Amino acid sequence: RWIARTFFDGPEKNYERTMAILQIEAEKAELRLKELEVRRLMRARGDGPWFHYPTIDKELIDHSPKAT
Amino acid sequence: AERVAAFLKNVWAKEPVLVASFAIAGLAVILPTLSPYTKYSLMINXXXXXXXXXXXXXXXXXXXXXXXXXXXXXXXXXXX
Repeated sequence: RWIARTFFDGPEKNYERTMAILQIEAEKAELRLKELEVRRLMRARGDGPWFHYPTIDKELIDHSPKAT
Repeated sequence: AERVAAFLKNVWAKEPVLVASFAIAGLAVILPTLSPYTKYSLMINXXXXXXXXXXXXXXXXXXXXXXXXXXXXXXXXXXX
């Protein structure tokens, strides 16, 4: 009982805790698997703003020339 | 003067062609900015049409008329 105080965390700790660490771990694992799933799609088809190659130009010239 | 009067007459005595290399080239840079005559040369340069003229379709527009002589458009008349 003396060893339980100021030397031990207790059974309440690491049961309420660790599950909190697992809750962050579950979020870290699912989003990393989602990142592997998103990059597998975004690289194959140019749909989103990920792995997009730069284009030539947006605007260059529109004025009237001396063309035929 | 310490070098204005001293290091000028020495340059005339020792290689005076070097005086011409700095003075004439110096006047080539300073004078174009000072003279109020460069504005006229830019006016005629833009006025000279190398390419064919283009007609714009007008729908309520000012400062534009027919191809005949009329008080419209730019048409530079700087010194005839």
